[PDB]
Amino acid sequence: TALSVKDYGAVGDGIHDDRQAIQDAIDAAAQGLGGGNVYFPEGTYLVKEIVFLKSHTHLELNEKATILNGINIKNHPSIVFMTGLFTDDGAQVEWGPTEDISYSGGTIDMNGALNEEGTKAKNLPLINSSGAFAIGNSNNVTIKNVTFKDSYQGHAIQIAGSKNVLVDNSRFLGQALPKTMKDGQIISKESIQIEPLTRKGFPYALNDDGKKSENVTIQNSYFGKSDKSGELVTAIGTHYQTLSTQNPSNIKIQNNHFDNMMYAGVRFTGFTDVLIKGNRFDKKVKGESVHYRESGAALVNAYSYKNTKDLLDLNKQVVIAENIFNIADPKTKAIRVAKDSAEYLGKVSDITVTKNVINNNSKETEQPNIELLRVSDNLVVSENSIFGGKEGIVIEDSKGKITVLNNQFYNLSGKYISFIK
Ligand SMILES: [Ca+2]
Repeated sequence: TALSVKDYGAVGDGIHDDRQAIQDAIDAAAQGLGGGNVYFPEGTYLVKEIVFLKSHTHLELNEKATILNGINIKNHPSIVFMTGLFTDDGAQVEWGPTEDISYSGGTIDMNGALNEEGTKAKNLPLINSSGAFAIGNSNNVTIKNVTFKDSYQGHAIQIAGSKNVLVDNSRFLGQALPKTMKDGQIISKESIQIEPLTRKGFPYALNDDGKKSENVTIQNSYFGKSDKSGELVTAIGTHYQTLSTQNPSNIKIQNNHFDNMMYAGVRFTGFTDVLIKGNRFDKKVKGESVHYRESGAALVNAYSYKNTKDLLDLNKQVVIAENIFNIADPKTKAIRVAKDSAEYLGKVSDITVTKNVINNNSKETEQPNIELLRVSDNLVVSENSIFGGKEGIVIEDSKGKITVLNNQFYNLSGKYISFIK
């Protein structure tokens, strides 16, 4: 059995800085004591600086254990757990490889709920963003049964340059968005981020070689609002790639429930070999939502980074199977896969959208249910079933073997299928 965090001087309270005590537990487990295991019994554990995870350690937390984020330093990350060293900006360090870390149970309160004004986080006034994990250059990482409360315009989890990562049976509740944020900064806030390892993408380290993430599964988890703040913008994805980034591959997103996102459940550019299967996406009406995007939304959005100069490795091998969407927002698309402008040099291909079910019961629906745009070869769109809305399927400017077979369309007002030239 495990090194207890209390034995190392963590006090259960709102108030005492437990950073050191917790770090000391971890450092001892790292050596092999308590057999790599660390246990957090019931409490609220305030940390006022970053805690470092260590190779071959396994943390388990009581259901009534919370980690409370009290990192409140100007020009400094406010991320509770990192898999490598960070002190201050401009003192970044290469992160060596780390492996075999597991983290299980309890809450992390990322503590970013807004002030009564809505310009800054109540308890963490000096910060620019809050979040729970920065996983860079790691292997075999399990995050399981955890409740993630209230990131402040930030990524609850960042998975950068990391292999064999699992997110299981967790919940993500609350993303806090200042009134002042422009749309471009809002939609870059994925709650779980899966990205190549670059300094621009992952500013916590020196690693800049663009190494991919690999074999990354997000499953059996729930994403929505909290009591203290509104709905996640984008549950899972990424919004950056370049000629030097190697594309995150074998990405499985399965059996999750994306409850009323502002923008997306899954939105990404630069992935290869992804599976989005048996998920549930709900989107409520503007009126029943704390957060809502007036420029509109797309629950699955496999899109193409804005570059007109380079031949990018754009999305390939995306499978979107057996999901179900209930949409009551007239402004929301269920499924979008795109090369967004004819001006982009890369190709998007091997795209299969199958056995999905969409109930769109919105009033005066302004959007198509499924949109495939500039897909170059191997496109299958099959045995999907679509209940309600204006247009059904739209396939636009697509070359190659295109299979469209045995879809069903019900009580749609506008065009079922629609091929555009
Ligand atoms: Ca520091």
